[PDB]
Amino acid sequence: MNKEILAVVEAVSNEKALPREKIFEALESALATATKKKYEQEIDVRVQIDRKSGDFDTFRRWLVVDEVTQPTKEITLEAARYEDESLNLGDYVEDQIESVTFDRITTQTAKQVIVQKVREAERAMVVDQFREHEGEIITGVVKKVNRDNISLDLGNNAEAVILREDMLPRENFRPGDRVRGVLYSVRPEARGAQLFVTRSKPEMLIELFRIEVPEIGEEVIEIKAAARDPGSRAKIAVKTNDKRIDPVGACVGMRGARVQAVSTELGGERIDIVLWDDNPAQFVINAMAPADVASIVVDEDKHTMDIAVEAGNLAQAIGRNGQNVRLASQLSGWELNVMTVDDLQAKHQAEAHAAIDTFTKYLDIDEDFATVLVEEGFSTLEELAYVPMKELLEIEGLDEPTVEALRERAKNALATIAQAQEESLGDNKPADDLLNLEGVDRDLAFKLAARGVCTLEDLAEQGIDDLADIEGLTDEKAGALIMAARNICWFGDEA
Amino acid sequence: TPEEKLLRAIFGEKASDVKDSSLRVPNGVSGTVIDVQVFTRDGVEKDKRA
Repeated sequence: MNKEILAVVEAVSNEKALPREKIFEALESALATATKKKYEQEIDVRVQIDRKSGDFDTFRRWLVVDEVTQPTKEITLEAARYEDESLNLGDYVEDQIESVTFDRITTQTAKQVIVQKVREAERAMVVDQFREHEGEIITGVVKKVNRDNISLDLGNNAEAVILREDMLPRENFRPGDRVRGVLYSVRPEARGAQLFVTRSKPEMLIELFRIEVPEIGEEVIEIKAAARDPGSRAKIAVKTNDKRIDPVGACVGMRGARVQAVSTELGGERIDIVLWDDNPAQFVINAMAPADVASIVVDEDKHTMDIAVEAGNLAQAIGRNGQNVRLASQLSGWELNVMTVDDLQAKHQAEAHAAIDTFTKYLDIDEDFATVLVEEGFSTLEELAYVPMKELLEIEGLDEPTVEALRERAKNALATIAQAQEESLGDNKPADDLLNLEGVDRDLAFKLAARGVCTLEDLAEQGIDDLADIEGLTDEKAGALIMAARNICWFGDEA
Repeated sequence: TPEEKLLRAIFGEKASDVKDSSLRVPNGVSGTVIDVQVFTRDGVEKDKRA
């Protein structure tokens, strides 16, 4: 209170990083806590130290409880009725004040409170800088090496932490080393907000490769997508906007130095450069690299497609574990598949045979005529009216009667939907035991009808693993329904 | 340290650091304080108990 408290509070390098009001409030709160510790009564007071004056005025708050205990710090309107009840019960406004506290025997407590306030100020600065800036997503030097954890200190008092899953499963970090991780969550932990990073997304790899790619730096080629996974897959691909540029060369960088640099940040996984194309059919093959151009598939409107490749390269192109398939799903904007050319040929033959069999029974034409009409192209005798007439009637001969397969189908759609709809009418018809059970979707009745279950006893006998075989309904929902049915059967004494 | 300006400068407690050197009872023995003597040279102002 002699033009010294404000000067002591204002460092202003680190202590006065925030406004002087915050530091004064923290110091006054510490002083009030020390005074309350020194005070015989367990009263609650708050102090305010003006920056201009420095005299910390302390006012004892009320915080009125709904009980009669501790009248100096908890009262109600019933007791205030003697004083005409000027204020309602439960008021937390200030109602008392203290002249001055000596704070002499409590010097150790004041020092402990000052240390706690310094820690709180460090945490506040961390929240003000790293949390407001979403941490420091940059390469740094680790300072603490805990069990499967690395804590690094950044500039401006910022800090970051690396989770166990965010690092390599086999590699362990040590203090003073380098850890690569993009901070995305500054959790407000005690004594500073340590940023949390996770190396499980392709964004970090794309950002690392973009800076070291001359095409990306000069904006000659723009990257449409990127795929990366720790331990599973990591590919770099950029698309040239008709600038006559090599996608593999742009993604690799200068003699592969960019890939080698990104490999360390990617958890030790090798970084490979793949091509990119605008056409999805070409884009799938481009993103399948390192491989050969043997997967070709197109779709009308859906994004689903098939992938065909040689037997030797069947694991390199996609792989049964997806070791490159996640690239084709991501770096191409199209569906991927892990199989050989034989599997695709068998699938196409099966689809053609199914279409021919359906058309034979749906058009009432002769078997040989239907086979001859359907062998010209895949799915020829299907959606004749919806598809253009140039495809369903390209061949000559019975061009006029080709529209009959759609004209009859338009009228017979009602009978066609009968097999889809009334199939459950006789075979396990729905009942209130399972179809009307609360907590399930509309597909539950169809699943019960197609599984042969009709009564709730069969569902109650089964558990969750047995019902988990159906992908439509999860094990938890079926288990909950079975438990509810069993409870109803047990306790149906009360309506 | 800035903690010094925070603690002793603001509060006015400019002693400012203290170390425990109290004449503790030697371990292993109980007792009852029967007589206490205070000898003060006549240069220092004696406290209330003196």
